[PDB]
Amino acid sequence: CPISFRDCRGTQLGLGRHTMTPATIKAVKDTFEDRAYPTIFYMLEAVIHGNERNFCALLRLLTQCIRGYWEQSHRVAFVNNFHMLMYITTYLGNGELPEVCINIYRDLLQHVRALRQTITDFTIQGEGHNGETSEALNNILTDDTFIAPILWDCDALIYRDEAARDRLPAIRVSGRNGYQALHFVDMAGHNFQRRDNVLIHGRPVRGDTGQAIPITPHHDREWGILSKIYYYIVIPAFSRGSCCTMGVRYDRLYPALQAVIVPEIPADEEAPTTPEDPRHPLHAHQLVPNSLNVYFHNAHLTVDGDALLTLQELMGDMAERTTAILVSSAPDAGAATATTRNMRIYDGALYHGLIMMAYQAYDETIATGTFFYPVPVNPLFACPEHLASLRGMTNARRVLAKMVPPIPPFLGANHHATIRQPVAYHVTHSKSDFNTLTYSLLGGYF
Amino acid sequence: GNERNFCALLRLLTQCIRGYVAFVNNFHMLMYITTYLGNGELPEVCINIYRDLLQHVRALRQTITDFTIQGEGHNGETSEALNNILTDDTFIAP
Amino acid sequence: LIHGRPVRGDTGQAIPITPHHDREWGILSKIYYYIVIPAFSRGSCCTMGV
Amino acid sequence: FGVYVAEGTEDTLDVQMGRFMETWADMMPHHPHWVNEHLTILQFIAPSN
Repeated sequence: CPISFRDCRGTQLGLGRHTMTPATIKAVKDTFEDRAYPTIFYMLEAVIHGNERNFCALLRLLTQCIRGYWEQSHRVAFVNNFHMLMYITTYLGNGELPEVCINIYRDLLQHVRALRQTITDFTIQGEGHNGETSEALNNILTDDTFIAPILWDCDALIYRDEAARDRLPAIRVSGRNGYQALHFVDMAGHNFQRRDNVLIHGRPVRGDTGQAIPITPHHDREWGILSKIYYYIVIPAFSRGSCCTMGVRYDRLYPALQAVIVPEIPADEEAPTTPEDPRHPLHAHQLVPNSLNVYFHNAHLTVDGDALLTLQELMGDMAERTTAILVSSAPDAGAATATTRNMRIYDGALYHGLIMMAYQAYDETIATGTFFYPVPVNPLFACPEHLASLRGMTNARRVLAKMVPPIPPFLGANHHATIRQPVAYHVTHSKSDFNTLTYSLLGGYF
Repeated sequence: GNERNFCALLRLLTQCIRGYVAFVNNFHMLMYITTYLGNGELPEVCINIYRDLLQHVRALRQTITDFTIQGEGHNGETSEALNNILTDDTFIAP
Repeated sequence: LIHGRPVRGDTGQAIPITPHHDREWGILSKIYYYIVIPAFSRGSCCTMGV
Repeated sequence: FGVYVAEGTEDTLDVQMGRFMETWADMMPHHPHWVNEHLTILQFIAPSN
């Protein structure tokens, strides 16, 4: 399957369909090959771990942060996450943000929507068998069996294990089968060093937590479809396989989060805004070593005392610890026969994992491997560069890793998985455009 | 070219470059600048210039990478440096 | 020679000398020095001591 | 390396991946077959492969 063939077939597929403006594409570039992306953004992404309540709880700080980050290099941020940018679009649309960033987000999201529409178009509706929709029987991005690399609420798993019903499913979560998915974990039950197979589903905005209440998905069916298409298209579309996914360590992360140096402002006086005032949180007289304020000041971002106080409400809900999820399935009825039942497929994914843009190893501000440990599970997301963050990093491992993507067997062998090496080669070595590459990859996924 | 020395000049190096592109001469300071002096404290155009230069360098490194096959080493020496001097540790910068 | 004081490390006198950077340091520095710099100078720059 | 699938060992994935890392140091006895995808059609269809 020549690369030129893939590009041309994508070009045909993207004949009359939408494309991004040069502004958006150059912005997303400037973002991704910027190694100087401040890590505190990853920190807040991890701590909120895609909870809609968490997002709704931090309006002011988030808007001021994205503002100051953009009106300093015209670079957009937060791009990797699936469950924040659309949260911005849903909520941060009154007009408070600069029109350029929100327009970029709108353009990219409706482009993703048009990709979904394209997948709808080139299939025929009305052809179901054994309870499977034609959409799922044609493409893999629409089959709820296949999952995204990163999952933060078990709703996708709920869709998966309600969907197949004929494919024999098997889920391994640190050995023993099955999950429990206890939601809305507090301070009194943090247990960062917890070994059980429970899952953190989050706090639904409109509902009652309870204890015997059965788990409820936080979103609809096609939310997962958008997640899968976004992850498997746009990120490979721009990173060109440079990015990587990995886990975090809340046991050391959370303790660093309490350092708040907000001053007890005198009552009924206007809050300082410019950083030059010692009363301002960003000012040096309120700058103390080993604190969140210096973490921000490294990124040179102006923030207000109330926004920093908002973290005290933020710590209402905790995130327990990253884990590995292995899902196995049989081929669907489209390829179901007497000899392929045992002939199954497996896939590994990260729960509460996170993806960073470009590996960096040359900063004195933060030591190596302080918060994150590089755990990629994808031929697509191979990150031989990121492996330098791993403890006990040697030379032989690095030199041999350039020519093989290291994926642990408990996370999925390449041959038995969906994404194989050749498509990774294609996405990493096709240098034609970006919209064309998006369409080519999308067309591949049949 | 020592980062301990570099990380103590933030202020003065900021004002000098802001008043003045410069300091493009040797490797042992430009990428340090983009590593630490790289959050927009300076006028953004210079940051773009430095970023473009460094990404160009690593892109050429990618070029030298993909134009050889991997996994053939001898005498305990890596495959890729068997392609070019610029990739071989036996060679030294001037 | 002078190695320059390491940032994250311990001073010592008998403590063995340690590199300040990884292997990509050398290749990136070499590429930068021998390719873009001459292409920008065309042999107009010069190297000298202090 | 490309056919074997293991199970979670009830850990924080820190020790797991690290141990897998040194395990992968000597697990490779030769060049994996699925690495030379950079080859074009010709030498691919050549009888040597």
